[PDB]
Amino acid sequence: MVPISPIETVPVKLKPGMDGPKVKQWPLTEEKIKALVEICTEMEKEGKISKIGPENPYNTPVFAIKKKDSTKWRKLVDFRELNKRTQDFWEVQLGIPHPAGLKKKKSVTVLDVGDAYFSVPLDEDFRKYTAFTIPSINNETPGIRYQYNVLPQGWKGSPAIFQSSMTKILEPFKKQNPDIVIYQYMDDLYVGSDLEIGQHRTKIEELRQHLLRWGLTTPDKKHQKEPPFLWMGYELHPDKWTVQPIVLPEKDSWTVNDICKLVGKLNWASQIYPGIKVRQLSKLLRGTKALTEVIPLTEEAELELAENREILKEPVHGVYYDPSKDLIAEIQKQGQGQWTYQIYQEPFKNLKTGKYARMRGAHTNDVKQLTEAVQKITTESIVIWGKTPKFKLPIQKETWETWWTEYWQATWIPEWEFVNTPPLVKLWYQLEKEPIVGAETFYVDGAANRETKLGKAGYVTNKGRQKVVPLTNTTNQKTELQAIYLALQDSGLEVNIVTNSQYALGIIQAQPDKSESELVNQIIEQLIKKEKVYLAWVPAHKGIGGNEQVDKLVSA
Amino acid sequence: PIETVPVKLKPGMDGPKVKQWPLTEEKIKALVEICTEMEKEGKISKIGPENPYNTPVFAIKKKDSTKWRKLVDFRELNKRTQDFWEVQLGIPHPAGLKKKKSVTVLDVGDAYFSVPLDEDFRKYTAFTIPSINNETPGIRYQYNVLPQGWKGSPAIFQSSMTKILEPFKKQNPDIVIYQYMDDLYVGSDLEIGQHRTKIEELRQHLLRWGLWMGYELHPDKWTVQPIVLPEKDSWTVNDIQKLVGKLNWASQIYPGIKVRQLSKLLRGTKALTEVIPLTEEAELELAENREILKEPVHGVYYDPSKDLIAEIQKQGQGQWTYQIYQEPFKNLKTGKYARMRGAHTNDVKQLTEAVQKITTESIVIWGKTPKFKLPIQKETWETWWTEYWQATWIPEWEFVNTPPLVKLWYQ
DNA sequence: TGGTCGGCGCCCGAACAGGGACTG
DNA sequence: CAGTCCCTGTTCGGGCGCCG
Ligand SMILES: Nc1ncnc2c1ncn2[C@H]1C[C@H](O)[C@@H](COP(=O)(O)OP(=O)(O)OP(=O)(O)O)O1
Ligand SMILES: OC[C@H]1O[C@@](CO)(O[C@H]2O[C@H](CO)[C@@H](O)[C@H](O)[C@H]2O)[C@@H](O)[C@@H]1O
Ligand SMILES: [Mg+2]
Ligand SMILES: [Mg+2]
Repeated sequence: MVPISPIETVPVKLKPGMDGPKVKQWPLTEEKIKALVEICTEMEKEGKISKIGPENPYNTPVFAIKKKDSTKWRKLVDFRELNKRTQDFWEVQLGIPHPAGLKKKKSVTVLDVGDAYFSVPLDEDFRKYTAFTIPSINNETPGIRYQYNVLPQGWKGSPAIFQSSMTKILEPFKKQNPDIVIYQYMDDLYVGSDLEIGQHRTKIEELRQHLLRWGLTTPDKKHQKEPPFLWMGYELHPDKWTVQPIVLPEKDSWTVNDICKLVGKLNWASQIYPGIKVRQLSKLLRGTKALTEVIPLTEEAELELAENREILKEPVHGVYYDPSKDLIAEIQKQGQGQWTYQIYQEPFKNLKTGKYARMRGAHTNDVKQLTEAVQKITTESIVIWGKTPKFKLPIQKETWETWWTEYWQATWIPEWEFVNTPPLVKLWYQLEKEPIVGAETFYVDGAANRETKLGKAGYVTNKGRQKVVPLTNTTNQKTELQAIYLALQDSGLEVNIVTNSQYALGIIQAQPDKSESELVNQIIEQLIKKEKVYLAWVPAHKGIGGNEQVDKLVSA
Repeated sequence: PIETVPVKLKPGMDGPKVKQWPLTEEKIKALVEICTEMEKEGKISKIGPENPYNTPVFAIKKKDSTKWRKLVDFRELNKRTQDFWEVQLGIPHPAGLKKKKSVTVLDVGDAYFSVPLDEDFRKYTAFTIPSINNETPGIRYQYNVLPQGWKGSPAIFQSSMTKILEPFKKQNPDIVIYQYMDDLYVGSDLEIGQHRTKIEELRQHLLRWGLWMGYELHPDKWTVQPIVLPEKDSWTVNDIQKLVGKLNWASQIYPGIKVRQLSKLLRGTKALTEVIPLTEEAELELAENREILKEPVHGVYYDPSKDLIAEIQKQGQGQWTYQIYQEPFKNLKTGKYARMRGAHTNDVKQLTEAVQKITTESIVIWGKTPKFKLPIQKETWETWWTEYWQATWIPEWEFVNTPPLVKLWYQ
């Protein structure tokens, strides 16, 4: 019985018919070797690591990196080949806690487990596969071979096993202390109570004893008795919280890798700082080859970046969650398919902010995008607070009623009220339900040759108006749109248009206000200028009326 | 200490791996309470991350119930067990159930908890319970008994179920009983009061074997929605153009449709609002057409091998149309739903109600659930559908976006 | 030096699905 | 009656940000 057992372990099979890793170690520089050898020798005395005779035919690389903001070093095993052959787990970490979720607490303690991975036993049968060979200052000295006795860093089963093991240990304490809040994220524990500060510390130490029984050690160095606490990248104060300060690179010449860091920082910032916009900065990253390549900033991404930095200039903060009061989400349209929102309970005291910029579809309008932002906010709220906020939306109640009742898809927004903050969201044009009396009727069609890419778009009308236009480098779809554009160009303020194009009718009936296609944008531009448009569809090649005549013209 | 029937997945198929979606605080609270009792009673037990299989879980309230019901989305598992509950231990379908004047549906799901489950299979019933704001990691469980909503549960329990049923069945030979997953469909031709009473008898009969159900269907009332052509004193060019397009599309279903004489009416290049008198030939062609649409399609018959497909269209003003079929244009049923819950205020609640009603009819008529083509955006449906779901099963669906060129189904 | 693991978020582009219209 | 080509929309894996 050379090694003792501390806490219940987790059976871990290999993927069937596969065997443990063998691969030679890295040419590690001696400077790193000094740090590694000292820590690794220490492990055996605890019982975390064990020596192995060459009976263990497994080799896996090893390396190390310094713990940030510390002199200590982190011991990390490149188990990429062992992961590949290790059984799959089901991750139990379903997301990240947000401070806006937290309720106000009288006393808050943040404590960190020490050597958390190294305090959890690895599976006994599985221990053999860990094996790695240590290196020396020269290549003369061989170095000892070691197998882990506990969870190691760089494996693919370590986080889930630790989180599940940690939860099992915590569960008895939380059952004895129903009124303590413990946010458990990896080894970081957030403990909050309404107990008075002296009584709270009694529970905190008592919890430390409970964790001690299972070999989990909470050092004083990471203990956080006094606010403001540092937790999950946030600064926690008794009544407010904020993100830990974010440094944005100042570079005069920007590479591709540069913009990525910038963008990713601004997304982290946008959870509290209102109105962050990344649209034009991300425009610089589309269709680029080298991560190293240098790229100049347009005057759009530059102007954007300027006001983005200025938003960060002033400190902002969020508040905590009061289950007694309602949740409220307000959304503003920011232009170019950009939307920002604020979630709050008391006016002007925000829980959090955010943005929805995703461009979805080749053709869309503001009402669809507003509906998308509402859904993203609703799901986000359910994660953080488990309920849907009341919505304040910059869209008239009648606009929304007109859209959803007439649309052919099921669509819905939860309980909401109108806020009169411009720019308001509206439908730019409305198609008539019935044909317009006394308006000219344009029968439109277009065709194109698959091989030549040549085509014609034209119309015929009841008054005798006619047009045919030749087109180059086109498609059948594009000429059917073109035909409609021609009828709109050449008509008065009220017009009936008859097409046989299902493609075109589907785009236009969804009332788009923006399109990737310039041709659709021009069609939109014309639709907005009309007083009345009636679009109707007939089947092609049925000998119908004007449709037959215009079909002959464009086919030629 | 009961024998456990062994179960296996379809060959070459691994277990379900489906992420748990976010849950509202009320549902999480209900699930934690339900699972605590189920663990105490040994129905489920906690499991580690070494199990690599997960199935989504959430809670529902059945119509008027007010009491939370745990519901597991086993669709992925059921697809990987499929051969088991069809090929081997399955149930035959009583063609007479749709003919009964009244059919009551009972939730016998609790019975399944009695029987235990094959130890080798329990790894596949894993489900994770989420926490608000991710305070805790996910609390994983697995099933030690026959789970509600799995398709092996009614098959494994069918031996036990028939013996419990058999005294009741002999006492009333006429009454018809069908079992689909957690549900028992009880169809009698009796008068209302006698029917309800016999259900109480079958309730007690279930009670002395170790649950109250009040959902009543009347499949004989169920009717269909014929394709209909408008009646007009006068016809404009637009009206005839709409009619020709509708008739031409309809001719993919009824091959006897003819548009020639109606097409003749639109030979020129005419203004849409111009009134067009009908000729005798068109009046007769239109008459013959309306008659044909009353008739059935030739050679439409259900095929047990093939899957059912359901299509739904939003017609506006609280009205919905659906078609059930297996082959394109060979429709086994077509219908309309109006004035459902959420009418004129919530499309998703109405679409949800529609999906449920259509699935119920398919279970009664054919003992299957169709795969739905849903007229909604994937993100809109997934955000809200669980909020309005009141059934213990969950059909398969996909999402479609068809703008409607012509209103064939509605008028 | 360059190098590990899991989670979540964004934005990207490529690879893939599928529905119509037209070509033989 | 297949087989393409358009065109659209989805999915998935890549990079970055953030947390252990
Ligand atoms: N860069 C990383 N690579 C792999 N695993 C990591 C990494 N960073 C953290 N982890 C994992 C392993 C750790 O056991 C666990 C917690 O990390 P952390 O608390 O910061 O240090 P630690 O608990 O190992 O030592 P200590 O608490 O004394 O600082 O999360
Ligand atoms: O809605 C699609 C979405 O649902 C998931 C899980 O909820 O898949 C489920 O629904 C599918 C369509 O009915 C089924 O085929 C599948 O088996 C079932 O798990 C997700 O996989 C998917 O993103
Ligand atoms: Mg630690
Ligand atoms: Mg044509």
